[PDB]
Amino acid sequence: ANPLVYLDVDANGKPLGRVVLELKADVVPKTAENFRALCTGEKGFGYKGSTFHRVIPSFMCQAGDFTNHNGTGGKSIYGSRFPDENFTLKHVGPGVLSMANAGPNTNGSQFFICTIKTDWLDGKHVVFGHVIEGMDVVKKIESFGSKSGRTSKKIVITDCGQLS
Ligand code: NA
Repeated sequence: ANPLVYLDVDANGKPLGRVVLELKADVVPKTAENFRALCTGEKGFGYKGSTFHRVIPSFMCQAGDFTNHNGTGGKSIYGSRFPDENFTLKHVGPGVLSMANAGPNTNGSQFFICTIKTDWLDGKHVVFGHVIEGMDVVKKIESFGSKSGRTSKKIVITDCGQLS
């Protein structure tokens, strides 16, 4: 039942590779389905053509603000925001896929892929998947970040979709 989706990512127009993510529809179906549909674009909008705007080495790579491209925007397939579904899944290490937010019950479209264990985010950010393949691509993304989050190159999700 768990979708496999993919992100194809470049830096300054140069492809970095493909990240494959499992979405834990068995634990957080509402959150998984939001991300799944934003990968396919089947609601008429989604991640394709948007950026990793905030990338912090030894922390995480954040993306999904396809409206403002700076961390202030994005929207879910349900509306602008939707509640925290649950906090069952934990930030157990590199490769965890989790919802960015602006506090309780503010999930939109922004998400992050961890590059370390970010356990202090447990109970505050909804984990909804993990990297199946392409953690080397995530590390390439991470290499273009900074401790401030600002990236040294424009990191673009050139394509995305569902594999199964
Ligand atoms: Na720190």
